[PDB]
Amino acid sequence: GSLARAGKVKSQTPKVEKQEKPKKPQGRAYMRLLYTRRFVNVTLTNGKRKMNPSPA
Amino acid sequence: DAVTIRTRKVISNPLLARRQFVIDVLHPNRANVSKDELREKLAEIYKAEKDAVSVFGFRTQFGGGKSTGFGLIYQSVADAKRFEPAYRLVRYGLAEKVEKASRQQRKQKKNRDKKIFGTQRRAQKRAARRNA
Amino acid sequence: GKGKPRGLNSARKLRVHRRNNRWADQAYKARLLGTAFKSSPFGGSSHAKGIVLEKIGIESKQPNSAIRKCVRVQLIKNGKKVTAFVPNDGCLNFVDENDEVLLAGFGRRGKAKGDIPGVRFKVVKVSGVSLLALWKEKKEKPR
Amino acid sequence: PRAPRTYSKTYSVPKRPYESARLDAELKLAGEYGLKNKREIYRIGFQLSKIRRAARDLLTRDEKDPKRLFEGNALIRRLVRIGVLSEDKMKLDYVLALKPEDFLERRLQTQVFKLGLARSIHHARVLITQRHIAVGKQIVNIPSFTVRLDSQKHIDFAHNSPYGGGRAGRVKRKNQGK
Amino acid sequence: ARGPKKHLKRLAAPSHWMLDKLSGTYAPRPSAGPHKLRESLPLVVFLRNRLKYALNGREVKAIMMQQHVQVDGKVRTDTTYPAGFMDVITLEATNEHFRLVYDVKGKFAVHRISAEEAAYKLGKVKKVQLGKKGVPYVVTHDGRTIRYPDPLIRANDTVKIDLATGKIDDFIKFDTGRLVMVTGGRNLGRVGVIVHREKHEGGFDLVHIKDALENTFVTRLSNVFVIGTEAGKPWVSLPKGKGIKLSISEERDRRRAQQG
RNA sequence: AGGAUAGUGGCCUACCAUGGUUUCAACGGGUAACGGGGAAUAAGGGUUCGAUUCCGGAGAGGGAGCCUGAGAAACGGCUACCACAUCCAAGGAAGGCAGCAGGCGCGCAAAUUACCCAAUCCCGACACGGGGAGGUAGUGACAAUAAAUAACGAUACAGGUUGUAAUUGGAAUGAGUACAAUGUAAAUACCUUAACGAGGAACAAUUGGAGGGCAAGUCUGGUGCCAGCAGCCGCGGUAAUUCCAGCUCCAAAAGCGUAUAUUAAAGUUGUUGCAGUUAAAAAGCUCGUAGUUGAACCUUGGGCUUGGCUGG
Ligand SMILES: [Mg+2]
Ligand SMILES: [Mg+2]
Ligand SMILES: [Mg+2]
Ligand SMILES: [Mg+2]
Ligand SMILES: [Mg+2]
Ligand SMILES: [Mg+2]
Ligand SMILES: [Mg+2]
Ligand SMILES: [Mg+2]
Ligand SMILES: [Mg+2]
Ligand SMILES: [Mg+2]
Ligand SMILES: [Mg+2]
Ligand SMILES: [Mg+2]
Ligand SMILES: [Mg+2]
Ligand SMILES: [Mg+2]
Ligand SMILES: [Mg+2]
Ligand SMILES: [Mg+2]
Ligand SMILES: [Mg+2]
Ligand SMILES: [Mg+2]
Ligand SMILES: [Mg+2]
Ligand SMILES: [Mg+2]
Ligand SMILES: [Mg+2]
Ligand SMILES: [Mg+2]
Ligand SMILES: [Mg+2]
Ligand SMILES: [Mg+2]
Ligand SMILES: [Mg+2]
Ligand SMILES: [Mg+2]
Ligand SMILES: [Mg+2]
Ligand SMILES: [Mg+2]
Ligand SMILES: [Mg+2]
Ligand SMILES: [Mg+2]
Ligand SMILES: [Mg+2]
Ligand SMILES: [Mg+2]
Ligand SMILES: [Mg+2]
Ligand SMILES: [Mg+2]
Ligand SMILES: [Mg+2]
Ligand SMILES: [Mg+2]
Repeated sequence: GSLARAGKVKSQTPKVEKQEKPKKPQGRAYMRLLYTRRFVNVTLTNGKRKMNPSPA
Repeated sequence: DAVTIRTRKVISNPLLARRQFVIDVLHPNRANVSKDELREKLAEIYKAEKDAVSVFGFRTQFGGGKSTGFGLIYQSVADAKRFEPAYRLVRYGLAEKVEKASRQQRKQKKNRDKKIFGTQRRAQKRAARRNA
Repeated sequence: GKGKPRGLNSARKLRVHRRNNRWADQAYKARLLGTAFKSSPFGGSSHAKGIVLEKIGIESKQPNSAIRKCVRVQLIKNGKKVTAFVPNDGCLNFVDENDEVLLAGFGRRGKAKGDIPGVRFKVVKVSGVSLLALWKEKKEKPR
Repeated sequence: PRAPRTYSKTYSVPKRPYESARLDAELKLAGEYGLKNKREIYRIGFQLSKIRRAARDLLTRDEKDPKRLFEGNALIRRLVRIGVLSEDKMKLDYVLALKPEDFLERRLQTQVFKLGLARSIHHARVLITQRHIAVGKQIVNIPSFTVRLDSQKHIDFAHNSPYGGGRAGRVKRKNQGK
Repeated sequence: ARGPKKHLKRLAAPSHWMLDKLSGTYAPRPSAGPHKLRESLPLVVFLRNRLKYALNGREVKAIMMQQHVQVDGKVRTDTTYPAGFMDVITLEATNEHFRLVYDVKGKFAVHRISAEEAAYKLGKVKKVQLGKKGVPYVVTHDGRTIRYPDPLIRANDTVKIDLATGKIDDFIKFDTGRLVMVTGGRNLGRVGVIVHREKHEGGFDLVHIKDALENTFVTRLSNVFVIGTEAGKPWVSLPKGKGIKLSISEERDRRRAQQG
C-alpha cells in the first residue's frame, strides 16, 4: 500500500491552544475536593448520579 | 540558657584509667551545646582538668531541646594523652594533625621502592654512572 | 476407581504419569524445549534493537480496511529480519531507512495483534529517542 | 559484605482495580479521616488483615494451648494498649471483629481533631506536619502516629510552637516587624 | 581450600556471642586454644560486648597489653583468646573475678565470683591413658594434661584443679544423683541431678536429668558436666537463676511482678 | 602379594578368578544446571525461581607439570605448550583485572580511574606498620519506609443550626538557602538552629484512560473504511460515546504506563482435584512379566483399688 498519506489527519487537525485555568489542588486537598463533591453537596438528579453530565 | 547535664550508665574503668558514661544535655532555647563548652562544664562539675575530659558522638533529638552523647573523664591529662585516639586529641588541640602524603602517593612511592634492591644511594649512584 | 492408581505405594506411577502428561501443556512444553531460545526472533528477550531496512505498508485484514505502516528491521543480535509496526498517527515519518530502532512485542506473546497480519513487534524507540516523545513533540530526532 | 537489612511492604492493592462499591467506601473513609490517598487505606487494611490471620491461627488451636494462651494474650494486650480493642473485649474472638475505622480512630490526626486542637480533620494534619503538636514532651509530625492509651492525655501544642506559647512565626514577625 | 581459614563473617559467628548484624562484616575469629571455636568466648567479646569496659576493638587490645587480663591465673595478651566453660577471668585492677558458666538462656553469664573461689576450677575428664614411660595422665575438657592422677579417676568424672599449681585437689565420680550442668544442645545451661544413664554401645549414651522443679530432660553424655556431689551442693557458685528453665509464660509473669 | 601414599582403597603393578550396573530406568544425551540456607506467589495441596550479602565446591585466557612450605598442583608463584598480546637498537625481554576503579566490545541490560584505616576484623618480629578486606562519600526512580503540594476566618450569595460555591483578610509551615554547632578520620548529608524563604502561595503533579470487560461524556471541532485506534469483542464509508484535538470527567499518584518471563486466576496438569457415548480422548480382542492392589480369622469381656484434670 501507498505510504504517502501517513499522518494525514493529525497534520490537518486545527491547532487549538489549551485554555489557561487555575491549578487543581494536589494530595490530601484533592481527596477532600472529591469527597465533598460526591458525598456532602450531592448533585443527584433524584436517583440519577452522573460524574460528567454532558450539557443537555 | 540554663544548660543541664545528666550522666547515666556510669562505669568506673581503671583498666583504661578513666570514668565513662552517657551524657544527656538539656539545652532549651539553644540549637545545641558545643563539645568544647560541654568539656568545660563537665570539668567544673566533677572538678577535673578540662584536658582530661573527652566527649563525642552527640545527637539532638527530634524537635530539639535535648542532645545525647558519650563522655570520658581520665584520672589525669597524661592518662588521656596515652589512651585517647589521635583524632580526638587533634579535636581538643592536645596534638597536631600528622602530615603525610595522600594515600595514593604513599602507595605509589612504596611500589617504586619495590623495584630497588639495596640502598637508594647506591641505586642513583649506579644510574648516574650508566648515563655518564 | 477414577482411572488412576490410588495405592499408598503408587507414587512412582502418579509422578511419572503427570510428567508425561504435562507435555500436552504448551506453556510447559515451550519452557523446557527452550523454543524461545531456539526459534523466537528475540531469543527470549523482551526487547531487541535492529536496523530499518525499508518502510512497508501492510493491508489490514477484513473487515477492516487500512494501510498499517510497518518497517522491515534486521536484528543486530542475530541478523534475523522481522516486521515491526510503527504506532500512532504519522510516526512513520520519524523512522527512516538505516535507523536503529528498539523493538518490543504486541503483548500477545508471539502472536499477531488486531487486524495487522504477520506483525508481532512494535517500534519503541528510534535513534535512541522514544517514539512517544517524538510524537508529542517532547524531543527531537537527533540527525 | 555486611548482612542484608530487612525491609517489607506495608500495604497491598485490591485485586479488582475498578469497583464502585469499594471505590465509594474508600473515598467516604478517606474524606472522614482526611487521608492523602488510597494507599493510606490499603495500609490499614493490610495490617488489619494480618492481625486477623494471626488470630485465626490461634483460634484453630485448642483452648489452653500454651501458644494460643501466650501469643493470644500478647496480641490482645497490644490492641488494648493502643485503644483499638475495648477493655471488655479481651477474648481473641473480638479481634476478628475489628474494622479499619477502629485503627483510623487512633491516628494522631484523628485525635488532634477530636481533642479540639484543630477546626477540622484537615486542619489537624497540617498542624501535625508543621511541628505544632507534641505527644508528651516530644514533637511528633507524623499524622499516622498511633496514639497509645497512656499517651492520650499528653497530646497538646508543642511548647515552642506559636500556638503553644512559643514566639511568633515567620509571617507575624515580618508583619509586626514592619 | 589450600589452607586454614583466618576470618569469621559476622553472620557465621556463634549465636551465643549475641553480636549485632550491622556493626560490620566480620566477627572475632577465636584463636586456637583450650576451647573449641564454637564453644568459646573471645576476650574481645567479653571485655567489649559484655562488660563494656572497652568501647571498640582498639581499646580492648590496649587493656590486655597492660597485663591486666588473666585467664585461669595466667596473663593473656591475645584479644581473641578462646575462653570457655569454667574458665576464670581475673581483672585485679578492678578487683573482679569472673567465671564463665552458662546461664539458662544458653549464653555465657557475667558471673562474678569471690577471690577464694577464683583460686580453682572444674574440668571434665575426657580420657585417662598412659603416657611415655608408663605415666598415667588425665585430659580435661579444656585441654589440660595432669599427670599422676588418682587411680580411681575415670572419664566423665570432674576434677577440681588447683589452678595455681595445676594439680587435682579432689574429684567427683560420675554416678546417679550427681549435680550436673548441661554444656551443649538446646538444654544448655540447665542444672539438675542424674536420674538414669542409658547406654548405647557404638552410639551416644543418654543421660536423664531431673530439674530442681522436677522437670526431666534427656541429653547426650557428651553434653553432661558434673558440677556437684549431690543436689543443692555445687562445687562452684551457680549463676543467677540456678539453671532452672522457666517457660515463656512464667518468665512473662516473673517480669511483670519484678517491675510492678 | 607388592609398590606408592600422610594414610585406607584397582590408587598403580604382577598373578589369578569373571565378575559389576540395569525397566525400582542402568548407560547415553540435553540443561538458556554450581548445590544448599533461601525467594516470588500462594485457603489447603502446589507451581516457578535461587549467577548474587551466609555455608560448601570449583576456577583464575585454555590445558599440563611443579618449587617452597604445616598447608598450594597457588597463578597479584614458577616451567612448558596453545591462543591472545607488550617493548625492542631485531641481539633479546616482559605478560594474565572471574580483585578495586576504569576502558573496549557485547548487547534490552548495570555506577567514581574519588577519601580513609576512624569502625569491623585480618596479617606481621608487633600496644606503633599494612590492608581497593572493609568502611566513607559520588552515580543510583532496582526494590522498601515515612511523607509536602495547602489550612482557617469575614462578606456575598444558594442551600439545607452549618457543606460548598466566589473575592477579601490575617496567621502557619517546610522545600530552598545559611550563619554556627553537631555529625565525621576529614568532610557530605541527616537531627538541631540565628537571619532569610508563599497568593496565580508560577514554590503551577504526573501517568493512563472516558463503548463493553472496567470507574469515567452519546459534549464541541476536524477526518470520512483514509488517517488511525483497538490486549479481546470491535470503532472509522459526512450528527464517530472508540481515531486527531478542546472542554469536562475517571483511576492510581511521586509515581504511572509498555514489553518479556513467572505465580494466582487454572478443578485449563486435577494426590487433594479434571475429562474419555455424542465436545479432545476406552488400545480390535484376549494372554501376560515387572508395577500397583489383594476375603475373613488369633485377649475379648468382667471385677477391685488408685493418681491426675474439667464442671460445679
Ligand atoms: Mg624497603
Ligand atoms: Mg498427542
Ligand atoms: Mg474478528
Ligand atoms: Mg573443605
Ligand atoms: Mg591473633
Ligand atoms: Mg565411637
Ligand atoms: Mg594392599
Ligand atoms: Mg587388591
Ligand atoms: Mg593389572
Ligand atoms: Mg538450580
Ligand atoms: Mg553453567
Ligand atoms: Mg547459588
Ligand atoms: Mg551463567
Ligand atoms: Mg561464596
Ligand atoms: Mg578474561
Ligand atoms: Mg595459563
Ligand atoms: Mg595453576
Ligand atoms: Mg590479577
Ligand atoms: Mg589469589
Ligand atoms: Mg590493572
Ligand atoms: Mg522510591
Ligand atoms: Mg510542585
Ligand atoms: Mg490528561
Ligand atoms: Mg487515546
Ligand atoms: Mg477523546
Ligand atoms: Mg462504567
Ligand atoms: Mg492500552
Ligand atoms: Mg463476534
Ligand atoms: Mg463530523
Ligand atoms: Mg463529532
Ligand atoms: Mg498457572
Ligand atoms: Mg477439562
Ligand atoms: Mg465428530
Ligand atoms: Mg470424539
Ligand atoms: Mg472396545
Ligand atoms: Mg486382609
